[PDB]
Amino acid sequence: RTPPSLGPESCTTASSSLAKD
Amino acid sequence: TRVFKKASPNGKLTVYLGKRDFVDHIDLVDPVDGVVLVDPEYLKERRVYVTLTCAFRYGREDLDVLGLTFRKDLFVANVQSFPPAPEDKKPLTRLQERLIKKLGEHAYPFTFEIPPNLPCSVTLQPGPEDTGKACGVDYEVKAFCAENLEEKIHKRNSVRLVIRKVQYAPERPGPQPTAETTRQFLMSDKPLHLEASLDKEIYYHGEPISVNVHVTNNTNKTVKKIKISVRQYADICLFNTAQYKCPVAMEEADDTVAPSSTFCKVYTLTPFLANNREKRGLALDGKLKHEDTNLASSTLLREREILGIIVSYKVKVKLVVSRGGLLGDLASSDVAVELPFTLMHPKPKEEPP
Ligand SMILES: [Cl-]
Repeated sequence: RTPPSLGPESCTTASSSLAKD
Repeated sequence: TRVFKKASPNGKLTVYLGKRDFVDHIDLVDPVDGVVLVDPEYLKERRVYVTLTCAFRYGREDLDVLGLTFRKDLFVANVQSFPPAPEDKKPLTRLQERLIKKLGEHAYPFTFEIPPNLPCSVTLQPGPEDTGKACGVDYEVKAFCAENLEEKIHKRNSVRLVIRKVQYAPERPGPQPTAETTRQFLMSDKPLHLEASLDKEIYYHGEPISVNVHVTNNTNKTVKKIKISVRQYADICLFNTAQYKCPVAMEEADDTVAPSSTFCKVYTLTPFLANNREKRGLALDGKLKHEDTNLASSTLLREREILGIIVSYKVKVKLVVSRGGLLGDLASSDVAVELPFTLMHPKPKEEPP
């Protein structure tokens, strides 16, 4: 069937460093 | 600079991306390049996949289950990041090689190419009592661990990140939107002329729109009222096709044009969301979660039918004309005109939202 979902469970989207080149 | 990252509940998988918004330049879309860091301490499944999904999310009208939604795929693309495909030999993006340099050998790249003619990220406005995910068209990167593509994905062995496909206003303004119409009535020999124009073709969100209106009334009838409106046209081509025209701004001027006289006035309208919150289903720019977004930007097409939601805007200028006379009130005498325009965000000179 069509994938069901029950919206309001996931980790909060994070953010990391990235050096220049 | 910075990057986005998101980990699976069990930490075994961590997706890294350079940005969330990918610009559709009509001819090409920004590629979705990133990496997946796999923790060997928790990995056993022996195969990590990444999937790009363009989906239409919706609630069922016949079900009384709060928060229940469904996602129908319109476009699915897959890449086997782990282990590296025996056949596939592809060059890395600079972002990817930097990410590999930072994370190490355990980071495996993924790169999706978004083909043209795909729907942009559009969210339909929810009602006051909606608790589920935002409905409409959205993009999603899902990285997961499995034996094969048949395997039922454990949510803990996976991680999803919502992404948006966006478009910005063209650098060069189109021709000035003008439109005219001439109505000749039964009992009259002289016609009723309506001319209208906008100050320009491209508007930004929250910007005023100026409608120059010129009426030449050489008839016996009388213009009783002038109705100006900014209307959102939405074409929704999915399972079947639906369409609507929803006024997002309007003004009803009691401006009268007497018989055998002319009239000229500039009306100024600004489309905004605050006075349109009751209009469920209204097209808005794609949401990451449930944060506020503006009235959906115009869709820019190239050169047939496209999946998803295609948005456009028109200004309607309508003259309400008196009736009576020979045919009484049976025959309408109203006179309208329409002026298409573009409603988009300026191309970001600096950073994405
Ligand atoms: Cl277009």
